[PDB]
Amino acid sequence: QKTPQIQVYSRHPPENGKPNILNCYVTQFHPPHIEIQMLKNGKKIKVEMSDMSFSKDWSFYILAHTEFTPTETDTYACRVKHASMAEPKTVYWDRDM
Amino acid sequence: TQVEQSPQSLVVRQGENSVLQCNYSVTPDNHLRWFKQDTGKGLVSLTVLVDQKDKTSNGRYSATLDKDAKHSTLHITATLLDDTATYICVVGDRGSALGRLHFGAGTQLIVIPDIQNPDPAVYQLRDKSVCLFTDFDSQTNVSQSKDSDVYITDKCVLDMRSMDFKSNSAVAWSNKSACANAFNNSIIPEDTFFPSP
Amino acid sequence: YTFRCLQMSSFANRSWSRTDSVVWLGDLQTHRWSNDSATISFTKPWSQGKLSNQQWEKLQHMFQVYRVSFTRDIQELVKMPIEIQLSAGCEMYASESFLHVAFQGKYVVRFWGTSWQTVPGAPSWLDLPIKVLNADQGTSATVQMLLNDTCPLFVRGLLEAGKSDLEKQEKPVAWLSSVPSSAHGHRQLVCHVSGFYPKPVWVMWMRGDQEQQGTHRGDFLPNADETWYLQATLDVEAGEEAGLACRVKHSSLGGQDIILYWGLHHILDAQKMVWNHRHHH
Amino acid sequence: MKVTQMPRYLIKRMGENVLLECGQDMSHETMYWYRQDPGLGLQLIYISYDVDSNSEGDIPKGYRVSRKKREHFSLILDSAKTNQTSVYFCASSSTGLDTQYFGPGTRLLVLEDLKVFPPEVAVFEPSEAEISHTQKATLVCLATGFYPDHVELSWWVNGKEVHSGVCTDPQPLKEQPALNDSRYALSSRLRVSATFWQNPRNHFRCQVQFYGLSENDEWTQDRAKPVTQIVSAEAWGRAD
Ligand SMILES: CCCCCCCCCCCCCCCCCCCCCCCCCC(=O)N[C@@H](CO[C@H]1O[C@H](CO)[C@H](O)[C@H](O)[C@H]1O)[C@H](O)[C@H](O)CCCCCCCCCCCCCC
Ligand SMILES: *[C@@H]1O[C@H](CO)[C@@H](O[C@@H]2O[C@H](CO)[C@@H](O)[C@H](O)[C@H]2NC(C)=O)[C@H](O)[C@H]1NC(C)=O
Ligand SMILES: *[C@@H]1O[C@H](CO)[C@@H](O)[C@H](O)[C@H]1NC(C)=O
Ligand SMILES: *[C@@H]1O[C@H](CO)[C@@H](O)[C@H](O)[C@H]1NC(C)=O
Repeated sequence: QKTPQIQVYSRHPPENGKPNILNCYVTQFHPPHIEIQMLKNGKKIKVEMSDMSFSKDWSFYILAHTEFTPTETDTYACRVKHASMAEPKTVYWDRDM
Repeated sequence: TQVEQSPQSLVVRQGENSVLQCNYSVTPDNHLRWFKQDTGKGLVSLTVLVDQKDKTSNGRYSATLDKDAKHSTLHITATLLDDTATYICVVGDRGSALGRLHFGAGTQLIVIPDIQNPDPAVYQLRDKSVCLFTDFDSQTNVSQSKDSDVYITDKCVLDMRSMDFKSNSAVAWSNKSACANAFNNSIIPEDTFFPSP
Repeated sequence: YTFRCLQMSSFANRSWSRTDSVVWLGDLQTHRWSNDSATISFTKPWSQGKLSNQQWEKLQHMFQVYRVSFTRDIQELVKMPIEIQLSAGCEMYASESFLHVAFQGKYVVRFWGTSWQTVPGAPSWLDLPIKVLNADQGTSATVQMLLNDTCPLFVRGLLEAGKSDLEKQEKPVAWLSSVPSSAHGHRQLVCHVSGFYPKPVWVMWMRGDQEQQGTHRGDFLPNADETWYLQATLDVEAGEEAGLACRVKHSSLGGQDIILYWGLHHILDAQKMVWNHRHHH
Repeated sequence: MKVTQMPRYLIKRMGENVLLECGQDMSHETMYWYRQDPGLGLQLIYISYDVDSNSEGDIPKGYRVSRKKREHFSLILDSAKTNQTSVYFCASSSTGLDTQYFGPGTRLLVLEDLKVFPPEVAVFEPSEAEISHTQKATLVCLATGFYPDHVELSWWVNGKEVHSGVCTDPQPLKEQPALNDSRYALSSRLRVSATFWQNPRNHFRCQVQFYGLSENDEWTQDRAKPVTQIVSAEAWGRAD
């Protein structure tokens, strides 16, 4: 059992009002049974998924992305369920990070 | 059923050659084994075939395998009497113990001895008596009883070793109130000796 | 170039299993094989390499028999929740191939020479399942053929057919931002580089002449459209940002690097990404 | 070498523990348990890859198995059912593609009740007409009214067993073809030279070994316990 790493980052420079793609990259987890969600203001978003893969250290990774429009008030976050965790982890998008 | 054997039974004259067929659907098809099973006995392996186009030999037994046609032939050259058995074709879908083995129903090969001087006769032997149809040729089939109270066994070859003499014989008996007609369900040779009691 | 065929197999219980696999050439995916699917899917026009239609279908059938077989075989070896990972492919130069197997996230078995071996530090209960497995001389022969021959011959065809998509150039686009450093009175500058291909990149913080030794190169994070993202961070003492620049070198640019100075272009860009800072970190 | 399998014949009552043993000395890893049924073919019950490492065959229901030693492989039926009446075969092989060796088999009969009969044997003396005509003399043996057909028939001449001139029926005959519990009949023939039969000093004996009930089986019937026994019939040669 390995706990997932979650990383959320936009495809293009954030511009309030202009459409963008948000990426939620999940890595370093085991088993490969994972449920990934993307949230706008704490609510479910159609979110596309890449084929699951793994790297040289045998750790798994998958990329989830959706089309979103950044605002100064609208919150965005990735929510992930995995056997390693008792409660699902939420990681909010922080453009400055 | 993924393995089919052809024909079901085969009657051959002692000393002749016989040809047995095996066809299968098994995939993947790793190997084909031929087995010999005598009555009351276990199976004994004759040969194992592995290649795409394979030919093997074991004395009087030889076999071929065409994995494209998914078809094998077992050849028996100059058949002895001890070749009377059921012949079992087995296909494995793995090259190791992990494999599933598919067993065919089997071909029954019945080898009949050439008897040089047929001398067909029906004898009475001993208030209990028994009828004995004997010395008939191997081409003759002994029919079963159509009567509830009459019992008839099949033909049977015995070898008087010191004489180089082989003979067929069947037995019949009843509880009815006549051997002369005991075997009339069979095709009785025109010159069968029926001695009067 | 490293060519990888990656298999992922889940065995929940005796009656539940699935195996999905993927195939990489460098950092580009060429094939997908979903457990839902009977056929291997191309994920590029050139995923057939230089093989003919039938030449491909011959190889596909070979794999179709494998997947069914692997599934049934593994469940037998079990007797002597299961995750199994297979990494098979070759590295091009002459070439060198490999077949590594992992069990419950741990590398335990490789195919080497003519048969399966356990790797040092492998659990000993594998010995029987491996003894059984090495008995299958047919599998041994087709594997040796894939590893020694088919893989090199195939990959040399993929490279030639994929020449174009491998040599492509996509320009990076950088932008700046910063966050509170965990150290009092410090701030961490962040240089965002995104959308570049191929993977190799040079990103540094500068005071004109000097490369800032505190520059921390981040991990490569992927984009959905097969381009890359990377950020270099710098921890400055608050007030020392002025005079700093983020310098980006990349093959798509000519010699014309991206330099981003902290402070007009930066001013307008920061005015375009203001927010209320919830839930910042 | 061969493959061992004991016992040869077994009669059990419904819902009894049945232990079928098996052995091989080739030190093979892989061992098998099959059952063979009229026309149906061999069906795998259980396989074993080595010690304490077994796997269910195609039809495991009602059967468990054991292998604590490499040389043995026991098939256990916890409570026997009438449909578990079959011939059971053991088998062994290497882990690879080598020969598969089979044992001789175990005829298992499972019954609702045991109300099973021993054979009655009779010898029939050569026809005088056959002696005159062929200069040969045929003794016919007749085993009647036995259940099950778990019998071994042998001809004994002057206290030694003979094989030349002998032929026993390959299959028994159903006395009542319609009934499924029908008793069986079996005939055998010994053929000698007329002079040999005409010798009064010659003793001929037909012997039927019958495998039936063990002395630990339950039995309360007026008739005697149909145990494992030899039933014989004799005839002397005749000068006249
Ligand atoms: C590999 C590189 C080749 C490059 C070229 C291809 C590029 C195209 C892209 C393809 C995308 C497909 C996804 C790739 C999947 C990952 C690759 C993994 C490679 C595995 C190859 C397996 C060899 C295939 C042989 C096979 O089907 N074996 C079958 C059938 O064989 C049967 O049929 C054959 C004929 O059809 C023969 O007669 C044989 O004797 C008979 O037994 C056989 O049943 C094998 O057991 C299959 C499994 C083998 C892998 C076992 C892994 C060992 C590690 C397990 C240990 C874990 C511990 C256990 C709890
Ligand atoms: C494929 O290459 C391997 C080597 O990577 C060959 O397998 C054996 O290599 C081992 C060393 O790992 C030697 O001990 C053996 O002598 C080699 N096997 C034999 C008997 O040839 C293998 O032969 C190659 N397979 C081919 C050409 O199909
Ligand atoms: C086994 O497979 C899955 C677990 O992911 C589950 O849906 C199924 O119910 C399981 N079966 C059982 C209960 O053994
Ligand atoms: C994976 O695919 C195979 C055959 O296509 C199927 O039998 C199996 O159920 C699938 N696994 C799952 C859980 O979808």
